Amino acid sequence: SRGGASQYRPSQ
Amino acid sequence: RHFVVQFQPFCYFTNGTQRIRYVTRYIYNREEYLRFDSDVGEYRAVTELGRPDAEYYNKQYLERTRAELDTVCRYNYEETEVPTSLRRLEQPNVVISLSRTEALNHHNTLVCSVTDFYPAKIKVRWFRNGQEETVGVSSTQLIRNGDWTFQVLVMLEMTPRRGEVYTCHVEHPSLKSPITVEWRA
Amino acid sequence: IEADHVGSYGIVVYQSPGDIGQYTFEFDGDELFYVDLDKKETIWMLPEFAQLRSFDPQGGLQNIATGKHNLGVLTKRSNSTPATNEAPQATVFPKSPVLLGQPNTLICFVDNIFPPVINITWLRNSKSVADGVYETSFFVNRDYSFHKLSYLTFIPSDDDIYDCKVEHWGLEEPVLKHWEPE
Ligand SMILES: *[C@@H]1O[C@H](CO)[C@@H](O)[C@H](O)[C@H]1NC(C)=O
Ligand SMILES: *[C@@H]1O[C@H](CO)[C@@H](O)[C@H](O)[C@H]1NC(C)=O
Ligand SMILES: *[C@H]1O[C@H](CO)[C@@H](O)[C@H](O)[C@H]1NC(C)=O
Repeated sequence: SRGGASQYRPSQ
Repeated sequence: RHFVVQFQPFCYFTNGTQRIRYVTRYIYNREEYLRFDSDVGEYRAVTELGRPDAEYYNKQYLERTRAELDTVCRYNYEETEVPTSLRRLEQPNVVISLSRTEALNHHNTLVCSVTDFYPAKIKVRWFRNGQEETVGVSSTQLIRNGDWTFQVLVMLEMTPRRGEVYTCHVEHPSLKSPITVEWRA
Repeated sequence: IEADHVGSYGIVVYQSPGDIGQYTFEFDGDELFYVDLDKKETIWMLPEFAQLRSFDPQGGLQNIATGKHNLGVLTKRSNSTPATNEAPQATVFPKSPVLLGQPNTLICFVDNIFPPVINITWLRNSKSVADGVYETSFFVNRDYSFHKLSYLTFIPSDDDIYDCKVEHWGLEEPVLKHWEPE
């Protein structure tokens, strides 16, 4: 049902 | 002056959800520097700007990233695309026109305009009095209208002559039976 | 890279100055939606798709916040290297064959856009047109530049001239791609 996004990961 | 970052995630599908290749790019201005490739199953640096992040991402969320290849990619495909993008059908409109004003032996050019279809898969063929023209045919590359429809123009070099019938033949997944549009001298 | 399909679920672009960000979902090169950051709303290109699927705009805001975080963190790590401007490329063409009196749409394709900030407008008979205009978000390219499209609905007539006006830092003078019913 609910689409999912690809987490944009934060650096240091 | 201006500075930018870009995060471009790609779920590459092949034969349904079989050969799924989940990738994830990290960009600065117009240059990539970090990447998660399902094929390598791990992060790697593409340019200097990435060395400082490598080990960090692998330690912080690799278990989470690999996980998305199924909670994002595979899931979206089988859960959201299947009933939307992969189901969407738009029948092409097929019209024939002549580049120059009609005449009886002057060489002109028939143009078969095939528009507003989706998906991109299409086949267009020209026929003269019933047989496949295999000489002066040419066509534009498939054009993407940016609104979820495509168009393509297929030209035929010719010379109008009475009694002659030219047909533009078109097959598309949206079509139960092919489309044929005739044009006569 | 070859494939039968390609889905980009969560493209983030974050620029400065301006805190200018875009969040989009693409599938096979077409735009599923972009999230309106000011309205906190997922705007679908094909409204009917929203009946069979969804996306919490929260996702966009979060990922954009990361874009904010990574820009700068990356800007310094690069000794503040500025983005080199590119010169856009515009081409105009109609959605379907032109027939006098039959509503149609002019498409202005603008490629090689970098950075992702630009002005695309339409001129009818050399005078400004605001009504019947629509445009897409910035699509990603292979060379990491962008392309975008603007649409003008119009009624074909014998004596009519249209231009697509594009403005970019990359251009010294605003490019005008002119078009008329041939
Ligand atoms: C996958 O799709 C490609 C392109 O349609 C095709 O060549 C191949 O036979 C299909 N099957 C495989 C190998 O997964
Ligand atoms: C973009 O073009 C329009 C066309 O009239 C202009 O009014 C505007 O000032 C330009 N850029 C912006 C939004 O400042
Ligand atoms: C920029 O200068 C800093 C200062 O030492 C250096 O550490 C860094 O590697 C340089 N990066 C680039 C290529 O701008």
